[PDB]
Amino acid sequence: GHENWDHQLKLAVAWNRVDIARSEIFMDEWQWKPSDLHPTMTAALISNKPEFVKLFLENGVQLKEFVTWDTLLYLY
Amino acid sequence: QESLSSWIPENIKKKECVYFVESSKLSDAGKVVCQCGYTHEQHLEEATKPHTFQGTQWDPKKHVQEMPTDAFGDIVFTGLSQKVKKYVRVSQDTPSSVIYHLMTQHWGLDVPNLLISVTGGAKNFNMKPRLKSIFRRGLVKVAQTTGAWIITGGSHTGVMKQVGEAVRDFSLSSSYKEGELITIGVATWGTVHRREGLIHPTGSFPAEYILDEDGQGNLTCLDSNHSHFILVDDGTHGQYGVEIPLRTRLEKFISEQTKERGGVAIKIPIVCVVLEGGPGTLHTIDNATTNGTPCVVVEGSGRVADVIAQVANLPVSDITISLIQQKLSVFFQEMFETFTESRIVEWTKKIQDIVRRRQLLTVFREGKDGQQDVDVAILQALLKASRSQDHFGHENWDHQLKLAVAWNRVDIARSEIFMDEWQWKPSDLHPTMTAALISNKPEFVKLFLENGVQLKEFVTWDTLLYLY
Amino acid sequence: GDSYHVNARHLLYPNCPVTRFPVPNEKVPWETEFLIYDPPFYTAERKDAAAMDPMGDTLEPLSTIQYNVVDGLRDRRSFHGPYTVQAGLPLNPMGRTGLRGRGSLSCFGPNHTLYPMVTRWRRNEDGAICRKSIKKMLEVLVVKLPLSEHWALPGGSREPGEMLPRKLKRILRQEHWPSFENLLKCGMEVYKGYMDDPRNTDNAWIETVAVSVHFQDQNDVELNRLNSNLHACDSGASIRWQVVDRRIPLYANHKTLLQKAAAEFGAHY
Repeated sequence: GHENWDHQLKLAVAWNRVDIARSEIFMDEWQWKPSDLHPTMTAALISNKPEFVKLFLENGVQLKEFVTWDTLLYLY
Repeated sequence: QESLSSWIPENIKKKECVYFVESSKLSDAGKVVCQCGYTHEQHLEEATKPHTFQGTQWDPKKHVQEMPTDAFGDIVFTGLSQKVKKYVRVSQDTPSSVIYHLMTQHWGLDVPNLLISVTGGAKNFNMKPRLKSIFRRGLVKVAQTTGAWIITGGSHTGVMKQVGEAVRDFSLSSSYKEGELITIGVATWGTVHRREGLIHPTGSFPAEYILDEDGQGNLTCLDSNHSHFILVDDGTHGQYGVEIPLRTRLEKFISEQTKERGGVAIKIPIVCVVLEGGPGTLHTIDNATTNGTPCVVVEGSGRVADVIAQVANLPVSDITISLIQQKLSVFFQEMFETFTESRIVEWTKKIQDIVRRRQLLTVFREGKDGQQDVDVAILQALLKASRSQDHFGHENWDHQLKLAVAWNRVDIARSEIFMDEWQWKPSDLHPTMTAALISNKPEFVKLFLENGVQLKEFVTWDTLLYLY
Repeated sequence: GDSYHVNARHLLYPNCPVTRFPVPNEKVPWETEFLIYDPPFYTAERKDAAAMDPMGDTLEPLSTIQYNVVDGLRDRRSFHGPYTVQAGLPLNPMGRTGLRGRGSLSCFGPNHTLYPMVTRWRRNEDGAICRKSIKKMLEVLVVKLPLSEHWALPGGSREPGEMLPRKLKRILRQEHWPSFENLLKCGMEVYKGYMDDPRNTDNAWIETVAVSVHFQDQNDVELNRLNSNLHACDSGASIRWQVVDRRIPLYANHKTLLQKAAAEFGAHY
């Protein structure tokens, strides 16, 4: 499956740098859908890295569709 | 909004089959298929009747009928955006004036200054990144600053994908007038994947449409970045190419309307730009440039574009069939064995007839020479094609100036219209100056004053009364 | 990029702490002169036992079975051709392996095994075949062993003839229905002959048969009863269907069979 593409993104967000992810992870050849970004966005939101939040918003994640009840309870 | 939902089914029709003639070839799990096999045991949603005749080989001229349209309205993609996109289903043959009256009045689009018809290969492909960024930036630049329509197939594959990508990049920018980029998409209603959720009569103004790549058969799904959708319908499920005989008629009808602003009036110019392409795209290029429309090909990233890019400078009759045979074998190299020798004679004839007319055809020459940007290449190609058009007198030079002032940009006019070779006298600028004065463009006023128009000689009594 | 058995030439023979001789790409075949070739003779400790050939020390004249011919219960004859014999020992028909002896294999020469593959199309929710950019998708049934760390094809050593499916699938399929799938085992073949493997010495190598039973209709027929012949949990971890891809996580040389299998149907890669 395509879990390797999720794994590369988790690696790029575990390191702090964002130039790699916009440089070659989000180049092409994945056809990701924005529901498949909701885990790592959470990890980008807790550890206070706003650059990855801006990058995920530029690839179109919907904040109204993202903040559920349980995700909010987990964030608190 | 209620007037639109009244007006649309009163004017536009759709097609449907009424006669069940079960076809021989069983479909992929769709063995009940009556030569259209749409959704029943029959190719029908009507009375499955003998229809007083067992007419075998159900002719579409004899079988299908027209009815009012039940599929119009507005759409929104489930979970990809929040904007709404208008869409309609039309029949195979509606008069283009009806569609034009729909697009101007009810959807609320102004008359465009330019009509760009991008075409290319349906299959997916890739290109170099520098060429990709240059092409995307130039296309969004010219379509934003000109006030132009972009018309193409509205499917998710191929060239039709990539242009939509460029539009999404403008949605990343969204500096001012986000509704300026208006792209329409013409697609076949029969080959749309999850289209069954759209069919709701009397208006479907919220219409959630999901999509899934690879969760579909030979039929395809729509693109998501296009702004309006027109789905032509014949009444056939598995058929391609029904969109082509309406798209050309619509383009030729739009390219004859006259837009009048200020004092001046022009006819809307039309250009076609091609990408990677295939076999039929070359025939489409030839059929377009026979009528006098210009054409701009892109050097690089072409299974059929790079052929014309390489052969563009060799003279006529220098091209031989062995030359095109080795070019086809080096560039295609996959279907190149599959091509017969009875069609490369056809392709020599077509390419000789294309490169014969050195005026309308224009290669891009990416990077090497004349590679300022994409937009100035398209505009220079359009002006060069309008220049070589025949004329009794110097009214063509007036026409190029009226075209350059209808578009907002002034760099073109000072760049090449006022270069040399006209010997204009300043009394021949008084109409367009008026049109530059009403629509509040001071740059053209400064340019006309630099070429020496006398304001004391310009403002008559009647010109003043017309200005008020 | 000459096609040599690079998995057999791979250093450090499995589960036995010995190395093989360095055999470069020039001196692989027997026709090439290679003077410094000193392969250490190594066999398994359980290679001198029962059923399997006791020729681990075959300098003794105990090596007396018929070569390139069916010598009774051991059909010691290659699918590729008549293998040459030196000192009563077979030489590898593809080239030098850098290690002499019986290895962990059963008998000398070839060791005939059988690899069946079950192929079906990949359906969507509606029931049409899914597609790549041009080609289609194929689904194969694959077994994960609990102590292998690799998904592998359900094929075993062909120590019996028609119970070699059962020898592969005693843990997998059934016992009663295993005769029924054995009737269904008469299908189409893809490849037969020498197979690369890290357990290849200069004397004992592996040859196989690749039969390919295919399911055209994805509703019932053989597909429902083969799913109904699931007596799966006997001595294995898990079995499941799996979509074909180049990045299919599998055992190494099994993917060479599938790259030859998709050509017989036109899948993607």
